[PDB]
Amino acid sequence: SSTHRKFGGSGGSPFSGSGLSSIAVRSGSYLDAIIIDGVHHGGSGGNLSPTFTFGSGEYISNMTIRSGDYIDNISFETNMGRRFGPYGGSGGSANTLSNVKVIQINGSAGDYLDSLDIYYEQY
Ligand SMILES: OC[C@H]1O[C@H](OC[C@H]2O[C@H](OC[C@H]3O[C@H](O)[C@@H](O)[C@@H](O[C@H]4O[C@H](CO)[C@@H](O)[C@H](O)[C@@H]4O[C@H]4O[C@H](CO)[C@@H](O)[C@H](O)[C@@H]4O[C@H]4O[C@H](CO)[C@@H](O)[C@H](O)[C@@H]4O)[C@@H]3O)[C@@H](O)[C@@H](O[C@H]3O[C@H](CO)[C@@H](O)[C@H](O)[C@@H]3O[C@H]3O[C@H](CO)[C@@H](O)[C@H](O)[C@@H]3O)[C@@H]2O)[C@@H](O)[C@@H](O)[C@@H]1O
Repeated sequence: SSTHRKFGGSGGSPFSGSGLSSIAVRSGSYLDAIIIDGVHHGGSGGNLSPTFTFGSGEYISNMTIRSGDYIDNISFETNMGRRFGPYGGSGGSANTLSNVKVIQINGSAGDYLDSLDIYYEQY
């Protein structure tokens, strides 16, 4: 079994992540875009982060999202102890997925990343 949780506001066009082989973001004050398996969701503002490429057997085990009307910030840790971020600003409020396995990242995006809808197993 698994579950999901949504973060952020009501704007943007919905998207579905197509896998969890790599993640990058564009960010400034907010998350301008999330780039999942090379596929860009969001706008062209901000600056491009390095790409995080998951190794064999590697998955997101902890993730913190700051959000308000948009996604402000993302950070994550993997089951191999590697970290991504934080990227973004210090606005919004923080919520965390703790001791999980992320299986799919969906969301909604326009000029910014408005929302994330994270599907995961809770351990
Ligand atoms: O970057 C790509 C582009 O960048 C450019 O910048 C243009 C960018 O500009 C315009 O928006 C910027 C900015 O303008 C105003 O100041 C506000 O509208 C502002 O929005 C805030 O304030 C309004 C008014 O209160 C709220 O309704 C908003 O929800 C938002 O509110 C948060 O932030 C406020 C300021 O801090 C706080 O007071 C609020 O309390 C609230 O704060 C909460 O949330 C924060 C974020 O999570 C958090 O930090 C806080 O702690 C707190 O929790 C706005 O950002 C604008 O032109 C915009 O365009 C969009 O709207 C137009 C007109 O309707 C559309 O034509 C356009 O397609 C855009 O809409 C799409 O994108 C939206 C975002 O993804 C999406 O929601 C929407 O559905 C559409 O898909 C724009 O992108 C330019 O240089 C440009 O060239 C460019 O391409």
